[PDB]
Amino acid sequence: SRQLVLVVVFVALLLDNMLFTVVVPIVPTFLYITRVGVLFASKAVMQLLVNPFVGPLTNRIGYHIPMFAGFVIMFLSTVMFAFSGTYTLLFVARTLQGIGSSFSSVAGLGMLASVYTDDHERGRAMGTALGGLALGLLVGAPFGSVMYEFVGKSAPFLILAFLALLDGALQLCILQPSKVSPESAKGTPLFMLLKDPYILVAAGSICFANMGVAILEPTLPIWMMQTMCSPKWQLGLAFLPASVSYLIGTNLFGVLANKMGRWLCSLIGMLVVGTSLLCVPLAHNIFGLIGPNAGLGLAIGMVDSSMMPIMGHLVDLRHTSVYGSVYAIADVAFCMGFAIGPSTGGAIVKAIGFPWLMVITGVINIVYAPLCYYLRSPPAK
Amino acid sequence: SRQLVLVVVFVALLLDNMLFTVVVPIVPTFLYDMQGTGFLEEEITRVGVLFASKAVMQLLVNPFVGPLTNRIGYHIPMFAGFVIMFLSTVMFAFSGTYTLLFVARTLQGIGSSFSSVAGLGMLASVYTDDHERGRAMGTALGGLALGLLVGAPFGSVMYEFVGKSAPFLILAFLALLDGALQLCILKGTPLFMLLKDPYILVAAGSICFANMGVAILEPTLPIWMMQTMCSPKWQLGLAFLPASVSYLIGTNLFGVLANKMGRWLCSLIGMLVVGTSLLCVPLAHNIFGLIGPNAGLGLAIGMVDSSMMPIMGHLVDLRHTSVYGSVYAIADVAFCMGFAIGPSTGGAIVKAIGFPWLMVITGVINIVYAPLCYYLRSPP
Ligand SMILES: COC(=O)[C@H]1[C@H]2C[C@@H]3c4[nH]c5cc(OC)ccc5c4CCN3C[C@H]2C[C@@H](OC(=O)c2cc(OC)c(OC)c(OC)c2)[C@@H]1OC
Repeated sequence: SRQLVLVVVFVALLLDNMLFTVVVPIVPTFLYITRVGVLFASKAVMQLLVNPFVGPLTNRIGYHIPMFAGFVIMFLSTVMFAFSGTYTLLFVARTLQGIGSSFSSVAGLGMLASVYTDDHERGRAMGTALGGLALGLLVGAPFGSVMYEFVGKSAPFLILAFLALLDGALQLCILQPSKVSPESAKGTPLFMLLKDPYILVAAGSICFANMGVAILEPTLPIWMMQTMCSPKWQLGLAFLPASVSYLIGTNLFGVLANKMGRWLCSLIGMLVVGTSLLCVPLAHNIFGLIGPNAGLGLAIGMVDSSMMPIMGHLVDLRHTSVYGSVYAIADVAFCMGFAIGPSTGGAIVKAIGFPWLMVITGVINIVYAPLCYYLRSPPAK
Repeated sequence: SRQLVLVVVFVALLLDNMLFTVVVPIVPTFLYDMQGTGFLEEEITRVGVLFASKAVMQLLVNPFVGPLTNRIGYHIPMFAGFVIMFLSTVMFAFSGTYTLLFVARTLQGIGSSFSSVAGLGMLASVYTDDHERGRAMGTALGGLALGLLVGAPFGSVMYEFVGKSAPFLILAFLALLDGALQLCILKGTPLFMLLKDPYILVAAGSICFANMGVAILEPTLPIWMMQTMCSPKWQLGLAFLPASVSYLIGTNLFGVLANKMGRWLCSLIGMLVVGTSLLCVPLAHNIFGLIGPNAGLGLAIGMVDSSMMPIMGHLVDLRHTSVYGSVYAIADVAFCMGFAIGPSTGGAIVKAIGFPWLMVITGVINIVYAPLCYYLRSPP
């Protein structure tokens, strides 16, 4: 094992989100705005479409085979990135990274849900898994930055590949993905899960918080150059507090959510993220963003740790104990924000403006915040 | 004398707040006295309409009090306040019928309006140094908070130990002491013009919606309390004690601290905390579960009251010509609106749907209105 498959998911999410973030400081320097924006969103769009095809499959194949597929797909994704020097290869490698990320994330979260049956222990495990994901997001970009600065471009991809082989050796050691074991219980269909307001409310809260982070992610530096006229070295330093607060919140609230009540934690988290998004566009220097960005990260960790086990609790309370479809919906809500963010952020900012855009983000978060009371006590079947 | 006028206005404001706070755990207890049976569902709407009468009459009487104060000075209008306060105090003690309580509430409202206007006018006229007026108004307004702290447990502690009429007799006797002291005694931008711009209307709406939580929690919390957890009759006054104590700590601390972090952020946080506290209030299964949500509601209401009053002052000073009671006059419209609309709609809501749905609606209203305080910052 119960605790044995926790490091396999921790390591698997650590490297996958490492490849997601390490690509940032190395790609646009090689090619030298809207043309590169579609490249960053290739992972989100393709992985969004492949998400509905991974959920229903898990009822018969199992979780081990998707995890091994995520390992191998990350292997090709890092090896192609290490050697690619053209857009036509970079887009294909990024799409492979996206599909591998979707496979590995869905399989890992499903395996974590299936391994732990107690509610509090499952919440703690999901908190530590999201902590590993936040740690990977924190360590990705500076790692590639220093590698491309002193050592070279292909070196970080090779190092991530070596770590990937080590992770795959771990998977072969513990999981043993050699046989197809179908789950005895037949999972509920994915379309029927969209007719349950509990799952829709939880997925909407997760998607709205992740959209609130993924909109501020790509368009913040453009506003920084347009208004503050700041040096380039602290562009990642501005978003560093968001990652650090994300890691701290997801590591600390995994035990606190059970005691404080999940619905109250989700409500307070979305209120905090709405207030932080409101307060972000009023800063006039880099020092004013450490507060609101840290609050945004803490609120996102609040919502994630509160509503990741709430999907499993709802599925156990109402439907059968097959966790693939609900967490597939959760991953879709996770990744549609990253699909919407970098492609359309510049267009929306040029159309309406950045402070207005954060106004709608905070307003929608605050207005949908009272809807989290519905999850206080979903009646059983 | 300077001390005499200050003590007169302080005891008058305290008496008004005490009479407001002392009827909360007495009216439902009497109406039950005529656990047990849940027959109060048929009378909840009448209980709310009795509470709304004072606010309705006060809202009707605020525009009128100005001309009489201008024509015939200030001391004569204040004398009517004490006598009507005496009549309301005696009538509340000797009341036995539902009809008489409405008359007592209406007289209490008219006396409160007359006493407030006359006392603040006399305090403004007596002190003319332009600097001690702030301290005098501060102590006069803090008398209301002290009376609010002392009044709520008083009514629910003297009813079951001494008698129903005893707190009303003591309040009337306290009012009578000022009569001997009161016996030995001796312009622009009207309110309807000030409410036109949206910066002041949003402020008044924010204050009214923040106080509407306690306004709706007054008439229906005791009935729900006896219906659902069967506590003895002397916990009802103590249950609202956290709602006052947390209000005092909130108003002091955030009057100290709000200007550093921003007035609009404090208002938004207070509105959100009001919404979450009202949402978490009806989930308690015992009296000990209410010290948390009530304390949070009091703290958030203190946040809103301490943060939005300076915003109203700056807004009224920036564009229009203000007087000493300009912020008081606009603020009094918000509290009167809230107290008039709260219980009357709340009783109908608890009759039509369940009691927790009323708190759900008020919390949702507070949460959706909390974004609208963003407009107040950097006014033109
Ligand atoms: C009845 O007592 C009041 O009516 C006062 C309070 C209203 C409300 C309240 N009622 C309760 C009754 C309870 O019994 C069960 C228990 C708890 C509460 C609470 C807790 C929360 N609480 C807050 C109190 C607010 C007070 O009003 C001001 O503080 C004020 C200050 C000013 O100076 C800045 C003004 O001028 C600008 C001004 O303009 C008119 C008003 C208000 O009137 C004086």
